[PDB]
Amino acid sequence: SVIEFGKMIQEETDKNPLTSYSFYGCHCGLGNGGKPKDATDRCCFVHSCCYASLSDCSPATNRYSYHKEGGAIVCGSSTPCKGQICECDKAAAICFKENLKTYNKKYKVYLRFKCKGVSEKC
Repeated sequence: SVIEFGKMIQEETDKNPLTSYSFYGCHCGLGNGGKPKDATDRCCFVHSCCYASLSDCSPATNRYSYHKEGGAIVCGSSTPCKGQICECDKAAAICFKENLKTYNKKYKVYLRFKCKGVSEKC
């Protein structure tokens, strides 16, 4: 579910998930199309490809089981949907953290009409 995703983002990046990441560049959140802007936008791309692949699981609503024990996020659900959604959410949150060193505040609320250029096959 998205609030679990939100928590993971917080722990890794220390930024507020909705105001930092929901409207970032071309491919964060509801980000339809356009060439990715930077490593962060790309983190967001791969996470969409992650979620679409799990469409049946309803990844935005589906609560799973995870813990941040000893530096790492461990995905502790047994069943596939919950097993894999968590993996996606982790995969992104750690992606953001290691790409903070180029987090660009002028992409935070990016005007997406500037995200022109043919779409990216998942």
